[PDB]
Amino acid sequence: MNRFWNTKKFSLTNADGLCATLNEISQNDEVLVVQPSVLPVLNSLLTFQDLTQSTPVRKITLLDDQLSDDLPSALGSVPQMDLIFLIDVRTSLRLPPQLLDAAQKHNLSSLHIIYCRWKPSFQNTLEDTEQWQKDGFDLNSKKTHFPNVIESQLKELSNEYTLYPWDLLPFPQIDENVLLTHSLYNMENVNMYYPNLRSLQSATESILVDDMVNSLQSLIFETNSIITNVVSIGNLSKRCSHLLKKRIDEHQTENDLFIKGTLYGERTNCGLEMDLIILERNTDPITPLLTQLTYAGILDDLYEFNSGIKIKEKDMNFNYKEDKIWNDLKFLNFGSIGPQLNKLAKELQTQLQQRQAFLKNHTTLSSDVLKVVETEEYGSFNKILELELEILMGNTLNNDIEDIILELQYQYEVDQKKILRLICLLSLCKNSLREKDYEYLRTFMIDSWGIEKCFQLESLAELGFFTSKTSKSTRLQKEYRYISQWFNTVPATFAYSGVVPLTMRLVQMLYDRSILFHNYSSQQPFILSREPRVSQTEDLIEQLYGDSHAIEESIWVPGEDIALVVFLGGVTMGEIAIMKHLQKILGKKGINKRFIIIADGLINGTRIMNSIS
Amino acid sequence: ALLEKNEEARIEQLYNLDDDSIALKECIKVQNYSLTISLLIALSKKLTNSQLTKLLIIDMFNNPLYLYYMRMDKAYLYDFYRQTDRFIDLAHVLLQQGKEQQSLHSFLPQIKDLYSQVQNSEVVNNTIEQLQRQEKLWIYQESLGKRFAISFTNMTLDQTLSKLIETGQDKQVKEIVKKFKISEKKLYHLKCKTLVEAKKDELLQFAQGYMPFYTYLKSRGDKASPYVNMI
Repeated sequence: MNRFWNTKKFSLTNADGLCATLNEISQNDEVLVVQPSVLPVLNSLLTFQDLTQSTPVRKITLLDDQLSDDLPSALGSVPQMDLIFLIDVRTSLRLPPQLLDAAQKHNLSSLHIIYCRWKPSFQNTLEDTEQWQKDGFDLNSKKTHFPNVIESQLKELSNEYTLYPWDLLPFPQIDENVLLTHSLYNMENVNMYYPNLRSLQSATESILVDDMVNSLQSLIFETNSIITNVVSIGNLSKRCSHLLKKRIDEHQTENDLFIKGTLYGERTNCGLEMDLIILERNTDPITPLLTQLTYAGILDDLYEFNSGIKIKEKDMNFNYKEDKIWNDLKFLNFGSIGPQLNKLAKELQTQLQQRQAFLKNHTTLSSDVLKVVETEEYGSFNKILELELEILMGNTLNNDIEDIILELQYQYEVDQKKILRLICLLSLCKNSLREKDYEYLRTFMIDSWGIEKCFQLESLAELGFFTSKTSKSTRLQKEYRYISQWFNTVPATFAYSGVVPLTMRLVQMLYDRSILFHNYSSQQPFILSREPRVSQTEDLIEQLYGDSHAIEESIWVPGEDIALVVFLGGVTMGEIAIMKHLQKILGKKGINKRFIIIADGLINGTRIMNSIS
Repeated sequence: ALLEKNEEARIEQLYNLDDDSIALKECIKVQNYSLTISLLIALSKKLTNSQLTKLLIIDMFNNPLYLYYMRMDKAYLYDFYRQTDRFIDLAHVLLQQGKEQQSLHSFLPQIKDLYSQVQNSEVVNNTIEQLQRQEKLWIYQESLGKRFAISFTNMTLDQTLSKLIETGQDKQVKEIVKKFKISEKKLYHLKCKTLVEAKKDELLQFAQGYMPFYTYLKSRGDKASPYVNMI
C-alpha cells in the first residue's frame, strides 16, 4: 500500500466491499447461496460469526443438483427476503445450469446474483464528480457499450437482473510474503495448463495468460508502481510481457505521465527499481516431481490442500495471522521438528491455555504423521528417496532399469502415481530414451494397468515429459549430467533429496555468477551487478533450449527493492523454501532485495497426474 | 470506424454496420477473449444457423475458442467434427464419452476404425497394433471364460492370471505365455505372490526366484527355515 506493499492490508478491502454489498441488498432476513468452488475462498476471509453479526444473513448453502430435490424442501422453506446467488464466471465463460433450471421450475419472483471481477483501476475514483454533469451532457454512457458480456446468454424468465459487481484483488493466505491467485482451475476441476483434451490447448493458454495479465495489471495499478526492468524467460512469457506492456501503455490515465516525466525522466533518476522476472513451468520439468521433505511439503502430498489453506480430516485452521507456533515450523525440515517441539514444551513447564492447546494439537499431529510415515509400506518413503538420488546423478546401466522398476511394483504395494512419476523422471533425466525400451515399458504398463493407459502414455508423450530418441513451446533438449557441471545443484539445500532446483540457479545467475565462475568461465562482464543483465550467457542457454531467443531483456524507463517473480504454471512449494534462503544469502552478500512470489495455484506431482488422465 | 481507440465502441459499430466479417479479426487481434465469445453468441443467434460452420472453416482458422465454450453439451460437438472430418477429435470425444459410464470396450471397435484408414503417421500404427493385441486378448478371454462359468469380463492379464494361478490349469496357464510373449523374469515370483497373500508353501516345491523372494516371505508374516542356505 502506497509504494510499500502491505500485503495484509489487501484483505480488508474485499471483506469491506462484500459486507457493504450484502448489507445494501435488503434489511431483512437473507439466505446466501454460494458456488461450491468459491465458497472455501470466502470462508477463509470472513468467519461465520462475523458474517452473522455484520449483515442480517443467517443461512449459507451450496450449488448442487441436490437443491433441485430440495427446491420444495429448502428453497420452498426459509426465503424470508430473497435468494442471493454467488457465482464465478472469470473462467469457462458459462453459468452453471443449476440456477437456470431452478429459476424456471421453482419460479422465483426476485433474482439477484453476485459476479466477481478484478478492480477497475481505470475508473480512477469515479473520475472526480462526472465533471459537473459532464459539462452539459458532453459525455454519456447510455448504449455506449455492448449489450452484455458473458451474461447475454441469460435472456429467459423474468427481467430480475439486479447484478452486483463485487470487487476482488489478490490477498495472501498461506504466508505473509506470498500472495496467491486462483486461475489454474475451472469449475469442473480441470487443470488450466494441462487439460485432459488434446484439441484446444492454444485457446486455454491464451485465456490463462490473459487472466494472469489482468491480475498483474490490477495489482500494479493498485500499488502505483513503475516497472523498470523485465527479464522474460520462455516463449509464453514473451507474449505475456508484450501484452502487459501494450495494455499498460494504452489504458493508463493522465496526471501520471506527468509524474513519469518528473520522476525518472531524461538525464536524471531517483534510484527506484522494480524487477519482473517471469518463468514458465515447462522450462524445468525436472523438479515438480521430486519428493517433498519439508513439513508442509510432507503434509501437502499426503493430504491435498483445497482452495482454502486447510484440510478436511483435521479441524484446526493453519492460518498464520492468529498462531505463531505454525509460523516457526511450517518450512523447517521434518527431522528438526521433534527436538524443537520437545524444547518448546519443556520451556513452558516452568512458566495462556490457548498456547497449551496449540502445542498439544501440534504434538498429536506430528506424532500421527510420524506414525503414518512408517508401517505404511515400510521403507518405500526412503527407498524412493535413495532411488531418486541415484538417478539424478546418473547410474543407469544396460537393461538393469527393467529389474528395479518392477522390484517395488508388487514386492511392496504402491500406487500408480508413484510409478508413473518415477518413470517420467527416468525418461526426462537422460533427455532421451532409446527405441528398444518403450516396446517393453509400454507393454508392461498396458499389461498391468488396463487398456486406457495407452491413451495416457500417448497424450503425455507430446508435452515433452515422455519423449523418444528417434511454436516449439520451449522444451528442454540437453542432458542433465551436463547441467550438473555448469551448475552446482548436487554438492545448503532441503525440501528435496539434497538437490538445488534448476529455477534456483537460473535466478541465481541473473545477479551473481559465482557458481558459473567456478565451471565454464574465463571472463565475465561483472561479478556483482545491482540491475538485472544478461550478456555473454547465450550459447549455454542456446543449446539448453535449441534457440537463442528464449531469453528476453526489456528496459522500459528511458535513461529497498521489490521483485515480482510471478509463476505461470504453479509453484512447487519447495521452491518457496529456497526463495527465503536466497533472500537471506543475497542480503548477507551485500545486495538487499525483497521477493514477492505471485502464484496461479499450488502445483504438485500427484495433483498433476490426475490432470492428464 | 476501425480507427477508434475504445476497444468496445468500434466493435459495436462494425457489427451494427452489417459488415460482420471483420470485427472478429479485430477482436482476435486485440486478444480480449471475453468480448469475443459474447460476439460469437450474438452472431450465432441471428443468421441461417448453418453458415456458422461456413464462416468458421475459412475465417478464424482452427483457433478452438468456440469449441471450448461448448464442451459440456456433447451434441453440437458431434456434427461439427463430423463435417470438418476431424476423425481424431471424434474418436477422442467418443472415448471420453465412454469413459463416463464405466464402459470402454463398447466403443473400442469405433476407435479400431476411426484410427484406421488414417495414412498420416506411424504412432497410430503402434496404437492399432496395441488394439490388435487387445482384440486377441478379448477373443482369448471369451474363449477361456466360457469353458468354465467363472464370470470373466473386462479386467487385465494380471487380474485374470492371479485368479487363474489359484486352481491353476497346467499346460494352459503357461500356454498363453508363448502367445503373448510374457517376460520370464516377471512370472517367476508371481505364483508365490498370488498364493502366500492368502493362508499358504508351494514355493518349497518351486525349486526347479533368485534373491528377492526371501525378503517377500520375510515381509509377509515366522517360519524362516525354508531355503536358508541356497547361497
